Amino acid sequence: TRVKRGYIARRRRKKIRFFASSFRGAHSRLTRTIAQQKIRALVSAHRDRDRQKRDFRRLWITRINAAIRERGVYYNYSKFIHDLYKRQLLLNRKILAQIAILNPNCIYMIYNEIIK
Amino acid sequence: PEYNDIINQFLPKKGPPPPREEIFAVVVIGSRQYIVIPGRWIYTQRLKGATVNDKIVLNKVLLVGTKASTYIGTPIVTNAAVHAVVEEQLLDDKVIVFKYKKKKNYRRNIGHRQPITRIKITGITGYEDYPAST
Amino acid sequence: AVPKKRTSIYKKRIRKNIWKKKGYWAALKAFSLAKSLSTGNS
Amino acid sequence: RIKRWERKDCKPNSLPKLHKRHVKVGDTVKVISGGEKGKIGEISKIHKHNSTVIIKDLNFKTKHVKSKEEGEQGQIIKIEAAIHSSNVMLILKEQEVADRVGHKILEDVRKVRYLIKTGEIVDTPDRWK
Amino acid sequence: TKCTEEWRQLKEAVKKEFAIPHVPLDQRWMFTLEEATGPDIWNTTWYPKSADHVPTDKKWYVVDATDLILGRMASTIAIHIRGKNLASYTPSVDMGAFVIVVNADKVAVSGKKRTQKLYRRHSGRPGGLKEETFDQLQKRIPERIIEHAVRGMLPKGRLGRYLFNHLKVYKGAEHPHQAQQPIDLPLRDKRIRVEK
Amino acid sequence: EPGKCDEITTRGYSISMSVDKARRVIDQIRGRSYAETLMILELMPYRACYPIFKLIYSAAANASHNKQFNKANLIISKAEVNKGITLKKVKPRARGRSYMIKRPTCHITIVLRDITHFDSYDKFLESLTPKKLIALLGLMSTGRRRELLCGR
RNA sequence: AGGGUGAAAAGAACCCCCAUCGGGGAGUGAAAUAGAACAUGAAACCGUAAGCUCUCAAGCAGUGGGAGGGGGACCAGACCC
RNA sequence: CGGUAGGGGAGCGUUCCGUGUUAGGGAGAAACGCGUGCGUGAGCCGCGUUGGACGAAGCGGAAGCGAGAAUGUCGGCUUGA
Repeated sequence: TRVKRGYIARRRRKKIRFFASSFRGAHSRLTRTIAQQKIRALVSAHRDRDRQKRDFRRLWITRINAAIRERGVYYNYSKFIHDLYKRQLLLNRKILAQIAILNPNCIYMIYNEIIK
Repeated sequence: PEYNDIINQFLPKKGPPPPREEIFAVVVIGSRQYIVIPGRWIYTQRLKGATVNDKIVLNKVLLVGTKASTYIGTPIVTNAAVHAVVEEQLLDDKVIVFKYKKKKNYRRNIGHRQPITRIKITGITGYEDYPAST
Repeated sequence: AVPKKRTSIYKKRIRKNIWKKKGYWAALKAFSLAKSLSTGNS
Repeated sequence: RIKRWERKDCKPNSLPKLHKRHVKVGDTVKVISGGEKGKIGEISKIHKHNSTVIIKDLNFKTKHVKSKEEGEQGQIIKIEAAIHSSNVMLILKEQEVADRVGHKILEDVRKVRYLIKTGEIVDTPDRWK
Repeated sequence: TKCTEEWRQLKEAVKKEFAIPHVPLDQRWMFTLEEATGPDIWNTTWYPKSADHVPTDKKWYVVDATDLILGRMASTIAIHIRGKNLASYTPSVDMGAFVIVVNADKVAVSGKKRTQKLYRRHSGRPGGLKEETFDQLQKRIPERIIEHAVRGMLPKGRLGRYLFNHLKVYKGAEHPHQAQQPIDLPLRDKRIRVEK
Repeated sequence: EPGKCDEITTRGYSISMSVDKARRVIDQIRGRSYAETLMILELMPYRACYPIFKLIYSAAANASHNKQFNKANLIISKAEVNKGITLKKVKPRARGRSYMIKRPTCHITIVLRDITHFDSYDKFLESLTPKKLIALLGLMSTGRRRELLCGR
């Protein structure tokens, strides 16, 4: 019972190639190099999904800081966050920063009535 | 007449897509905040116990807004409770998790489709509390 | 002496296209002569 | 092409092999199978090694005969073709019916090929008896 | 050519107009929600559309650098070029203002920096390192001193070059950008002006 | 559909001629007048031209006989040169080692094209944009409209 | 080392380019996107055509974010380049 | 519930056999190339084009049964040009 391989090889290497078919140069069209590269692509994806969570937060913090410094001359992000928790107020950084963009009136309003 | 007809039939023109109440809120669901406005849908974590078509009220509304917006002193405004309807509980698009280590023959590939839920917001119940906005 | 890798692709295209442009120049010149062939030349 | 593998199978003693066959040349036959079904003709030439007979005027087949010698037109000669014995069958022309052939020993010493269904003899044509 | 060109342009205008009428685009000021209600701007972090940040609409600033601190000024300048100034910040794009510096040759520096500080450029040769002092260079080309201090604080990379151009240093007091009405620059620091 | 009868694919092939040396010549005549092309190919300084010239003239004669349209109308639309069937001689070299030299071949193809077949239809669409003459529900706007197919 | 035109050679009369080779019409055939280098015809490699896009850039070439542009004879906050 | 050597458990496919000269198939099988289905994965499953006759399951069985590395090996085709 001789068993030729035939079908089973490139039916998977097509699927391997389906990933890399946006890649630039040799990486897109060379079997074993595609196989080497796909892995690395997936690894960089998995790695950067966790970088995502901290990096968006880090952007938001900068946005909020930039927004809040335009009020009083000496008022600053660090103080602002502790002033939120002093009054018991569970707005997360995403919302705060995005309202700071899309409706600065509302940040003015939150800033006004947190101080007292 | 004919001039106004055929062209009108072929290339159209758009109307202001709905009435809209235009009064936004900020809800907390799966330990995760969302700006939420009525007549409008959202994706969330799969709500354990929720049916396919089944209306619900979200009682964690940390903010409301309009012409005269209204923050919160504590958490939740007080008796404000957002009114919504569950649509469907389909799974998310596949995220490929891939463990890899260099040279150790340790390639380990594993998909993951997190179950989510689609919900449609019907209306914000009015606040009647702490009017800010100057 | 010897090449370290192959140029492989894209670079070889860039190299060949200039050579084909040599051909283009010759074509222009040969086109110009055909009008000279028509009428006069004494 | 001629095709190299597909030729007369030589025996051990350098001679091609042949098939007994129900049919002979001085014979009228109806076609059972193929494109020309039901048509009634005669056998003319008979290729033994293939089991293929040649019926006169039946396999109507065009041929573009190119001019052999001079600068002239040639012409499209519509010729016959071969046809396999299994497809043809032996017609009576009394009841005008097909058959399946069988042998019998007659009072006249010779052995002959009668039919089934109006079992009438088919053995007094060509060289003859 | 002419016939087919005009006809093509008549179609290009119409197809341009067909899309311009498909979903519309604000500026800043604004209120959270509107009668757009297309893709979710609200639960997806803001990212600027080119329609916003065009180079004409950008603010301007002027710094008179006389009797100042070189580094302390430069940090604020860098900030105001980046856009960390503005709430609408984005690391990937420049949404920051311009800066104009005047009396760059009268900028001040603490300690014994007027002699001891060296500015080095290396030609790119086996010999040529050329090293000259703060004051020696200031006598010749004072523009650099501010310019060099600023470029060191801007993010080096494809963007770093583009948004460097926005700095405009000058030798003297007067500047040729009266057309733009460049306003005065705000200055977070106590040490920023020199003791005198 | 947009053409189909605006052409005749004469494909003279197995020409004993390297593909790159054929692409020197054929890259110049991709989209020219046929008259002009012939004037070029006889004066050009290349071995490459002769078999190309033969195929251009054969293609144009073919077009004039078979489909019966004017040689003064037509142009060279798609010229294309592909790899043929390679032959391999094994030549000797110094010191006993041996290397191959190849006799390369080619497959040349030329698609000619009449300018003015679908001109009656195209010149009629000098009619300016907001027109939509809705006669047969949509009808025959099938003649290289060229600029857009924005028909949503 | 070098098998597989078709069921049947029906293997292309005639016309055109033309010294040949070969090609396009015609004709045969179920099919000639089966023409003898002929059956299914993958990859590398070589092109041709269309959509976007690089000439102050620095790059194991991907990945997360995504400006601006383009769609698919099927009206999507959806999807693809 | 990190994991190299390494041990244990649970699977997917490959060709062939029993069931089966099964139904499914010249109103289109095997193949070949594409999928805005599915699965933890190996893989599965529907599609109408090219293709022109083979041949799924399910329950079982057996191996010339899975490849990227061997200065592997045979064939093709590059680079240097």
